[PDB]
Amino acid sequence: VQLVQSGAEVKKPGSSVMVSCQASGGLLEDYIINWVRQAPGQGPEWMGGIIPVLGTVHYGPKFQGRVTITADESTDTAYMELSSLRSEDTAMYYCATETALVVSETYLPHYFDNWGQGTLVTVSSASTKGPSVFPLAPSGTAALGCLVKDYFPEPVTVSWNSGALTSGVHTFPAVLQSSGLYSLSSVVTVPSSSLGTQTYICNVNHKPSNTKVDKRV
Amino acid sequence: QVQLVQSGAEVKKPGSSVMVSCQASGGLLEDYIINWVRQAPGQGPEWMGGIIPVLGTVHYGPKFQGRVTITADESTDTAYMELSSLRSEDTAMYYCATETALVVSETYLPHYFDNWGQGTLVTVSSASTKGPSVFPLAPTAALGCLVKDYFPEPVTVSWNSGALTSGVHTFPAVLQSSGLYSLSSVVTVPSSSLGTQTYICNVNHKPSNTKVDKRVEPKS
Amino acid sequence: DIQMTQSPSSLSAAVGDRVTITCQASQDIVNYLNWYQQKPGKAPKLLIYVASNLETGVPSRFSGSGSGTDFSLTISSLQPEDVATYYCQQYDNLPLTFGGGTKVEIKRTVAAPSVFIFPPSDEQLKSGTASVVCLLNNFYPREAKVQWKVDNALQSGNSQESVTEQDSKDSTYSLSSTLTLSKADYEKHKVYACEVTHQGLSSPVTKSFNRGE
Amino acid sequence: DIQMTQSPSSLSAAVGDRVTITCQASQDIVNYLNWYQQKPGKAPKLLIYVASNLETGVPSRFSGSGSGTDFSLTISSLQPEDVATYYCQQYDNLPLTFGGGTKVEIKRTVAAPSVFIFPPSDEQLKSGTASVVCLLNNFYPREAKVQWKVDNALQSGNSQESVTEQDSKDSTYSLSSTLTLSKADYEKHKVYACEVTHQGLSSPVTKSFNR
Amino acid sequence: LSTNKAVVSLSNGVSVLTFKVLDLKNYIDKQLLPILNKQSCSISNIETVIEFQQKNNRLLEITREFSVNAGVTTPVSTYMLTNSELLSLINDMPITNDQKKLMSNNVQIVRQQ
Amino acid sequence: TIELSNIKENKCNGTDAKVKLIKQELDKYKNAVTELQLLMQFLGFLLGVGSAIASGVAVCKVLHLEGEVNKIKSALLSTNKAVVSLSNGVSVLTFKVLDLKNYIDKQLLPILNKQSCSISNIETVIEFQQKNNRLLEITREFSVNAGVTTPVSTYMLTNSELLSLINDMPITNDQKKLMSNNVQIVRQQSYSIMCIIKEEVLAYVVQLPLYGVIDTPCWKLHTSPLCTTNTKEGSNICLTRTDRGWYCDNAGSVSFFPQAETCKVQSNRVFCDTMNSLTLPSEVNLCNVDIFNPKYDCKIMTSKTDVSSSVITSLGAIVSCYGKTKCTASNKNRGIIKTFSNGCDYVSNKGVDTVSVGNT
Ligand SMILES: *[C@@H]1O[C@H](CO)[C@@H](O[C@@H]2O[C@H](CO)[C@@H](O[C@@H]3O[C@H](CO[C@H]4O[C@H](CO[C@H]5O[C@H](CO)[C@@H](O)[C@H](O)[C@@H]5O[C@H]5O[C@H](CO)[C@@H](O)[C@H](O)[C@@H]5O)[C@@H](O)[C@H](O[C@H]5O[C@H](CO)[C@@H](O)[C@H](O)[C@@H]5O[C@H]5O[C@H](CO)[C@@H](O)[C@H](O)[C@@H]5O)[C@@H]4O)[C@@H](O)[C@H](O[C@H]4O[C@H](CO)[C@@H](O)[C@H](O)[C@@H]4O[C@H]4O[C@H](CO)[C@@H](O)[C@H](O)[C@@H]4O[C@H]4O[C@H](CO)[C@@H](O)[C@H](O)[C@@H]4O)[C@@H]3O)[C@H](O)[C@H]2NC(C)=O)[C@H](O)[C@H]1NC(C)=O
Ligand SMILES: [Cl-]
Repeated sequence: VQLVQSGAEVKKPGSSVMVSCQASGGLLEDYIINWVRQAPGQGPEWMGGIIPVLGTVHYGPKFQGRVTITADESTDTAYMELSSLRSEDTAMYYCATETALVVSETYLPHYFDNWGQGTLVTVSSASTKGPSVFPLAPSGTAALGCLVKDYFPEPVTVSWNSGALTSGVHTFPAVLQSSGLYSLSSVVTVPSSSLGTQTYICNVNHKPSNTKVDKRV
Repeated sequence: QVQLVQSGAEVKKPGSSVMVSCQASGGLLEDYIINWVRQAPGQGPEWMGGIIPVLGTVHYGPKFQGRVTITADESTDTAYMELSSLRSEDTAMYYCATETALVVSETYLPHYFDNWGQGTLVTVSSASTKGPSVFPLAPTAALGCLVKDYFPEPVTVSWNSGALTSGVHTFPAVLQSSGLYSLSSVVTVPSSSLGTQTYICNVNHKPSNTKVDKRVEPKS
Repeated sequence: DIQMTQSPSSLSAAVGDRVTITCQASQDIVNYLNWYQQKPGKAPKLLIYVASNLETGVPSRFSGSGSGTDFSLTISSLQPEDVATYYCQQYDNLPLTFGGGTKVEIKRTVAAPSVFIFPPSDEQLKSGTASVVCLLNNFYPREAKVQWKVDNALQSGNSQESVTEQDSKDSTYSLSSTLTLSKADYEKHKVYACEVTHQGLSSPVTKSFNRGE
Repeated sequence: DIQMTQSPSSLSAAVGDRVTITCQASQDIVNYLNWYQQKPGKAPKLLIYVASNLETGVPSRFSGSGSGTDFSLTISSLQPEDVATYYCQQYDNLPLTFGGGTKVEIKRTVAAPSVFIFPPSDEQLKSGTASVVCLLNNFYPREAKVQWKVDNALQSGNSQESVTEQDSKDSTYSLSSTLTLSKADYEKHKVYACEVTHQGLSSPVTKSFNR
Repeated sequence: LSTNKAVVSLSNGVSVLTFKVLDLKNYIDKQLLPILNKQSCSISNIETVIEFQQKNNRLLEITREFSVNAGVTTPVSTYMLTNSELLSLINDMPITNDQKKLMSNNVQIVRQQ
Repeated sequence: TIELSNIKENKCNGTDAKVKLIKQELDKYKNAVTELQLLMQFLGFLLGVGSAIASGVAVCKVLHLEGEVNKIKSALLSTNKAVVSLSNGVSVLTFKVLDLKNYIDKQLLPILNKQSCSISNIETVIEFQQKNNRLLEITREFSVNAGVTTPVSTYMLTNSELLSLINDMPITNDQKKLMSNNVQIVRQQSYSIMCIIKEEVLAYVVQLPLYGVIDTPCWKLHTSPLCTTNTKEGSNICLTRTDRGWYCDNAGSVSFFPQAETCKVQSNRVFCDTMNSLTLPSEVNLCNVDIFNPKYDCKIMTSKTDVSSSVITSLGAIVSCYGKTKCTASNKNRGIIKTFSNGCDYVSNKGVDTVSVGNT
């Protein structure tokens, strides 16, 4: 069973955000569904959990009254609402389950054995803006790549030849520029003998702004 | 690693009886449940019965009871199965198969089959036994031989007395309208070896006690 | 007797797929159930005994499950050498019964057949019959068609075709079709051909020969 | 809340060494303690539950021990792919809490960086900005220095560098530096070079190009 | 043979409820002894021995009770008749619904008598 | 109290040897919990009749009152031993002897759930059988004893738990010492009364005897028939003291226990129960020095039945030998050493090992 969460997005300070989590291939009745967030440079933090088979919900003391956890058994989607967003809330929000097949009435969450991919919610007044993609043309072993510049918010993903090139890729962490936008680089090392007969294309995906660009380099 | 070695395949006329033997090599019959399981063409296997010498017990299936006798001759480690009043439905592969029976209770019954014989192909038919005639299929290249007009099954075929194995294809026998079986054995071979390497197909037809070694070559 | 109902009757799955077979009894047999694997022409092999115990030396990708009346055999990562017929077998009471069998076929990429034709022997002609053989060698899928054509006359119902079982290491088939005629009618015609259609060839392949040479 | 104090905060050990990590709770949590492995950028993976039980498919080299208030995580033979941050987590009572984490880094032999420079694209320059990237590829140790040189004048503070985490298959680092200027100032100079100093190279390697 | 509970008519004419409460014969003959012989008289699964020790345990404890009581015990212990079996016996007895409810709510007293 | 956990959904399928044992063991626990819930839905003739467990049962009724379990349950939250003030005002020792809730909720079910109702470590199933076993035997005892047992078995109260009960009871140090060195007797004089399975807790009341009279002098009176020794068969007369039994000094009077079999003697200490006693003046002892004394009317019965018998005393044997019955006393090394004449005679246990009266 795979847990597939909603996409990353930017939220204005003071508003509320809802993250979804689709349990695929099974029922929500069979799990404890927890929500665990992780701010930049910190460990994970348990926000709460729902035990749909018991009709029980638990929220961490630090979060109760501005978090709502629901489990929609008609679409096998659990949801996590977080109201009154501020700068401390910029974080990676993880949906994480524990199998709860033999349950007691007093059963509580214990661990997180199955995780979603995470939804990076960035709280900022800045507007969403897509990136421009530029080749890094070449001129032992050689290296080429493309630069993804001037996007907000994070994250951006990138694949080469639709995922065909994997050995030797290096995708760097984004650096915050003075303009307030992030930039990031992706390089790959390749034998010099295939520079003329093989084509290398990087597919950049920035879902928050709904921009997919296939640039041939 | 007891080996179960059964008697040869044979044809029996309708109405008579057949005895299949099963030679246990490496152990005593007292130590096993000895079962007989047959398989008719295109059907699953069928449990016929079992004997438990350590208990002195014999068990037969309802479908066969009254025309099957299973005996265990403990002096030679040979199991026997007599099947009387043969009919066309009885044409089948008869397998001897044992179950280890060291710690045995009374009321112990056969449960599974963990070691099998090779099988004895009994054909119930009025036709006389007849050996095959073998004809070449003269020629990356392909060659083979056609094994035509034999009864009953089975026929086996090997190339160069077992030296040539990679690339041989021996087809299931097909029944001709005449009532006799024919069969083909082909092998794919590099075209460059047609002149320096000899290709012999070794046909063995035990039911008629005829084994035929046919050498093929590219005619003229 | 206790009837064992096995499902499905046949299935085709790609190498590495997860495959499950079902066995049901006509009545409760607790877990007194065995599984056997039979490759064509060979004895059955015991895979599972007492519903769930794996026989020694069988790869762990095989598993047995069930109790009562419903049983299953699960293959976690199907491999080419697993092409065979599977039988469940109960022993809760006598007589011992087997299921109907589940034929497992491997689905692989399409491979075109290599087509070869063989003229009848001069020795066979002397006995008064002539067998003309056409061979399709190491192909997939199973479905192929061979119709004999004498000169240009389509031959109907004067042939018998035989197919090998799926090869244990590369999952391909082979097929021979034999065209049988009398000596009188064989020397009556000149050019013999077998035309073969299959999903691996762009245009139908014909192999022929002339009875002159 | 129950606070988990994890020690040490970071450690460096050679491939094949035996490594032990500690977690201590502010109160008794019996053996109600789990361990997680988080590699950079990915969700955590559960390694140990109820103090000592190994998750399926997790290498046998992992083990967990402890009870009461003091617990430990032991790796019997450290391997390169284990570069990650590990967290302990209690569930004796709610809220579930995590430790602060322990980052595990691999100590290996020195490997020199492969140094590559890229000029700005013809497509990018038209948009009004010029980014020149210099790359140090597969080097060790972590500490490296990239100093720009435009013509022959050393440039200070008009660039930003980003460094990857330790690569999971060979335990080397990579670093890229991006020098951003306006198009007007880019066409003011001609030949651009980046000279790189590091512990894996005997002499500083400079890579350059003509515009 | 087919069920664990049956009504039998005896030779003298009285019909008496019957009840198969433990089938150790079939456990040994079809599940344990076959497992045992197959793996060269050795068992590779610790769970198999415990399952047998559990099935056998009741038969052993019944023997302890008749061995100390000279074959007549009172009250009827839970090893002789488990609570579910006794509730099934009362429920299948040819008695009133007022009687069944009484016996079923007071099985502890039904044991003692 | 034993704390239990409610098991809602036992959704485990799969006939796997390791899986089956936990599922069957869990059904044992659930059935035992359910089974317990269905359970709630001469001169002896002069003595009075009491209600042995009226005191313990009365405490049990208080536990059925609203919120009474929550006081107990909250007082035993942090420790296994707390003094609880009940609604009626009575202070009662409480004692959590087995915590199955936390074991099942926090240690077993997570391990069980993790591998899809499969357990890859045989040690976890056994540890559960050990944990579960005590609750199973408590249920087993209460189901054949109709919810009130005696003696208090080691399943109801382990040896160490009972010693802890004694050390925390509101009794003398002399009293604690007495109970602690004789736990086998304390059990035998105790009742265990099953009470409630409410909230997530099973509670039973253990009713322990408190010994308010210790170390006063006691004596046992043995009596036997005394008859004439006439030669004519039926010309004989008989006379027996009936006041046989135990006597203990107690609060200026003497407690008399007619049925001496209800008293247990350990070495030189006599454990008796005052509910089986009559309260007599100290002058009852005069019947031993002068049966015709004027201060107490000594009790006797009269008969014409001159049958031979023997009464084994603490230090010897009284022999009533009449008619043609052969009565002798023997040594292990010498055989018969005394033949009794007709009348009531006595032998000490010094030179004598056996006494034979008739075929006895
Ligand atoms: C013991 O016990 C235990 C406890 O109790 C258990 O466990 C369990 O079990 C169960 C069973 O029973 C399970 O359950 C589950 O359920 C669910 C349900 O749902 C619903 O719906 C459906 C549909 O679905 C959809 O939707 C949802 C929402 O709501 C979501 O979530 C999902 O995902 C989906 O979606 C998708 O898909 C679709 C398609 O259609 C589309 O449309 C969309 O769009 C998307 O795409 C339905 O189906 C259902 O219904 C049904 O059912 C019923 C009963 O059952 C019936 O009656 C009906 O009719 C139906 O049926 C039908 O169908 C079938 C087929 O299916 C057929 O055959 C029939 O005949 C009919 O027709 C419901 O209502 C669900 O979801 C699930 O499923 C799963 O599973 C199964 C088996 O089990 C299978 O078959 C399937 O396939 C699935 O699986 C999956 O997943 C997995 C994970 O891992 C994987 O692996 C696989 O492969 C698969 O995958 C696939 O898919 C996916 C998606 O989904 C993708 O992604 C991929 O790629 C592929 O393709 C189930 O059923 C539960 O879960 C469990 N739990 C646990 C924890 O485990 C057990 O079982 C017992 N045992 C014994 C022996 O007893
Ligand atoms: Cl409860």
